[PDB]
Amino acid sequence: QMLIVERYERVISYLYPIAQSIPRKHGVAREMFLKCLLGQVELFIVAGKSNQVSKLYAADAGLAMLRFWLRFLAGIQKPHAMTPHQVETAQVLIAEVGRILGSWIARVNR
Amino acid sequence: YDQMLIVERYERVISYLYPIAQSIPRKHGVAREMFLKCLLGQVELFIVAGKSNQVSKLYAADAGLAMLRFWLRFLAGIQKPHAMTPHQVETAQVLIAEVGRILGSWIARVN
Amino acid sequence: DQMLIVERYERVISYLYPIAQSIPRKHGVAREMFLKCLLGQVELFIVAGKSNQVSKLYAADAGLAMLRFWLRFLAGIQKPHAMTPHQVETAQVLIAEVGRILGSWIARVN
Amino acid sequence: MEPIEEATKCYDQMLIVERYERVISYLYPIAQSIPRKHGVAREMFLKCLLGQVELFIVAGKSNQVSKLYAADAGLAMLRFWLRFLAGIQKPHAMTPHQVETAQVLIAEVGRILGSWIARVNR
Amino acid sequence: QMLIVERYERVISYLYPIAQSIPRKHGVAREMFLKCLLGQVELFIVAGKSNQVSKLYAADAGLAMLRFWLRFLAGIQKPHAMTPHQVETAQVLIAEVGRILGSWIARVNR
Amino acid sequence: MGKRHRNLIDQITTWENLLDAYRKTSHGKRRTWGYLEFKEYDLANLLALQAELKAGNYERGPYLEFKDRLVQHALCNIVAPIFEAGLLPYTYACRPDKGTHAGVCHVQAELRRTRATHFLKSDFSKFFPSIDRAALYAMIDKKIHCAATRRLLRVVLPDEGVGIPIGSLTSQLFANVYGGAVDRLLHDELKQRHWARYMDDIVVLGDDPEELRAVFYRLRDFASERLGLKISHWQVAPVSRGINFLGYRIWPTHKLLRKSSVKRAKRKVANFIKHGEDESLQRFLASWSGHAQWADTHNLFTWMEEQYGIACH
RNA sequence: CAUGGCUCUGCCAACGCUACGGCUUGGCGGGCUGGCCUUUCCUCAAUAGGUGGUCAGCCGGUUCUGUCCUGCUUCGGCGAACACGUUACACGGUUCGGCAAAACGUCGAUUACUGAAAAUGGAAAGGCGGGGCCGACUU
RNA sequence: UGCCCAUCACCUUCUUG
RNA sequence: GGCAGGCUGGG
Repeated sequence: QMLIVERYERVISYLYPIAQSIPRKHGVAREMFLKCLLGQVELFIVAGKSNQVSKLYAADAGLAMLRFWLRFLAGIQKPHAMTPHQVETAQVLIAEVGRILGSWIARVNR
Repeated sequence: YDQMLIVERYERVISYLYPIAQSIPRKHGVAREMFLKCLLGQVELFIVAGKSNQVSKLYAADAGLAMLRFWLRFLAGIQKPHAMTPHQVETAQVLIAEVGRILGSWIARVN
Repeated sequence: DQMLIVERYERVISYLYPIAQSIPRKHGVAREMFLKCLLGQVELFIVAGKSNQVSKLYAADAGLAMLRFWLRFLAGIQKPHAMTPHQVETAQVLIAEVGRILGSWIARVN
Repeated sequence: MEPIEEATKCYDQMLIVERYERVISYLYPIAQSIPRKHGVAREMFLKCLLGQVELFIVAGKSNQVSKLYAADAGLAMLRFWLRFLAGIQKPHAMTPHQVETAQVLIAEVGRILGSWIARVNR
Repeated sequence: QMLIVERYERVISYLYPIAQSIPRKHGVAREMFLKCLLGQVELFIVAGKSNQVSKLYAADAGLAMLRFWLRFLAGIQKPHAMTPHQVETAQVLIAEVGRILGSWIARVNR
Repeated sequence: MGKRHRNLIDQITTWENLLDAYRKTSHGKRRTWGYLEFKEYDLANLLALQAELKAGNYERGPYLEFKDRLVQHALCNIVAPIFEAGLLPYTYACRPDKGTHAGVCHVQAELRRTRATHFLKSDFSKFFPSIDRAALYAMIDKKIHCAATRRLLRVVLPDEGVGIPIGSLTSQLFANVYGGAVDRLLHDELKQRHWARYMDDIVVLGDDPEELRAVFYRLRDFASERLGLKISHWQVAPVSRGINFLGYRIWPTHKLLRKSSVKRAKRKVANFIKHGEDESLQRFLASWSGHAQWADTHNLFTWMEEQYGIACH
């Protein structure tokens, strides 16, 4: 869309530094987290153009994956990369883009 | 429930396998990257299934769990540094089985 | 037509690819993902042209938007400065040119 | 005890994968020996080799014939990779005994995929 | 038409040696070129297991994307331009596969 | 080993064994629904089998499943060597380092070493469908002594009926035991020092073809009243007809294959499989399982069950 | 290979890009992917065993097939269906002794014994085997 | 059955870099 | 196991 992406940019802007703090060791987890984070923007964007609701739920799945990545980086990534606070702040930002995605889902399935 | 439970049970798989999958030498780094993409990305398969309550997406969740078990099998024979030692595949397989159980129940609940 | 968009996008790549190779290793996933968005958007234009469904022209637009995103993202990505704001501007001009052609093409199909 | 059941227990996917596991078990050692160079070819070969399992399994679990054909497409691509790793890869990669060996294994997986495609097609 | 793969496999046999050559520096471009080159086999293979015109156009796009890669790899700078010959002497090979793809597209279309 | 063997369910359910059992069960059966459904989660399957067996909650599914053949293999990895050691040298059936061949050689040899003059060659009844499964478990029980291995043996083969299920790794070892009785009524009692049993057939070279005929009568009377196997394909031939033991008629001079029957059956089965006629094959199988219940065709019956996965019952 | 890694440094350069810091990228070191990343080699080659088909030597090879078939008897036999002398008719050591102590087996024995109970203790003596042993000669 | 070829597990030294 | 049909030779 446009507003979802601008709100998701804030998620990336928060999480990319967190994602770039993930140590070498967890570099593939990092690469994979960054590909989820920076590449969900693609998921949002592609829905923005092609409005078929199929494309909008994939954006939600990616955020849920992004939410998973927060969980993962906070704890499972063994030097729990994302601190719980960072998870908390990130989840707030993801939640904001979650809200907009939800509203957008709802606008489409009227 | 369902998606939330499956993912929390699958998180235990990831929590077990991610360390194993980070240990896979770079030599086995496609196998590793592909294992990690299967492991951490089955979470996406679970996530998608709960977003949809479409039995196909939970069979795709099953397919991913199946692929993950392939990965356990594979990283065990992975010629050198066999990522998952026999023990790690017993442990992991048990965890994935627990996630398998929940996926099965969820597939059934949808059926 | 695919040929025009790609030749104009080749200017983005010829501009952005050098810049996207300068995106620091520290931002290597972002870099590699930007490069894959940049070269690889060529594929999304070509696929849009080597056929017609208008859904593949929207995917070309989504890719440009991901590419525009990548410009905005990499500009002010961190301390390892990846893309200068000017480059996002200069690149944004080139992407805008391919954006215009994509828009006209979407319209001509519609 | 009753073995841990997967859902959509598909024999063909289970067999095909197990048999294909022998392709991987053959080829992965000789993917992982393609030198440092031809690392991208190797990574792409390994993604084709190790990633065909997902094609079968996604094929196995989601009984939609679309995925089997795309597992046949993948088996076909894997055959290319043998062809490729044998011929076009330049140090060596795969000795022609290994393509001969690998092609047999992929042929076995080819057989099972074919039978599976057929049984679904009816 | 599976002479397509066997005529494309000489594009690969020509381009792979020099895509290998594409230095680490241009590594995404290479990885993406190699994924375009060696992955068009998959595009052809999928086309020949389906004989649905959509997959035949995707094969064309990949040859089209492969053509892009030649032109791109041309102005990749430094010693490592796919030398103009090789672009030319691979554009010939890709053109041969292009001809066969075109005939195949036509055979299916009519 | 000092007799007793009073803790085998500890070794049967060792991972180290329930894996050997797993690898042995999957050997060849790696294209079967059972292996492939088990292999999925297979050291989790073996962890819930180990811990079914280690609890005494193993309950055989009906006639076998993969786990069932795995439980059998995990028994018969710890049970087998404590029975197959009490199996006199000259029993040549389903043991290790003492296969078929070694018997067609022992027999020949024991007809050369002590050249002999005459010989008996019996061939018990439907050994497996005739095994007391009851005086078998008075031999599977003078050696197990571990009251849990014993209860796993008794799931894997119930201590009733009259029919060891043909083609079970358990049967094999067990019938080479509920047969070894007759080996230990030949070699122990009867002081027959030259013989060879491959499950049912107990070649018994002699020298007084009248003594072998005695030996045989004594063997039949024993194995019919103690063991419930009614010998019939018996002869007391001079060593000259050739001892049709283990597919090779082994007279001192060379030993030529017998087969034709096996081969005919092997082919018949194989054909039936690749004819889609796997239901008239059960009829044929039942038939040939009668013609061969007399003969020592157990390893052959296991072999055919391993090749085509064909439960003849 | 312990993968054209490194979000990885030092150095030095320069495609380039700079927010003028750098970065990038290339050298160029070094560190780094498990002992010390030897081992574990993944290759391949290669020794000895199994499983099927075949040469008892230029007509067979090789399975796919279609079929066919497993007795008889005169009581001595015969047959087992051209791997055809069903056996390159000669041995693998299926060899020869010497043994059989031990270990092994088995039985004695889940007995004696211990202990309320053999209870997932527990023999032995002995007896019986050869499966074991020692030479010779060959393998 | 001995002469060997399919073929299956091994036993390696071989270096697969 | 054998007969026949193939298939692969024969000089």
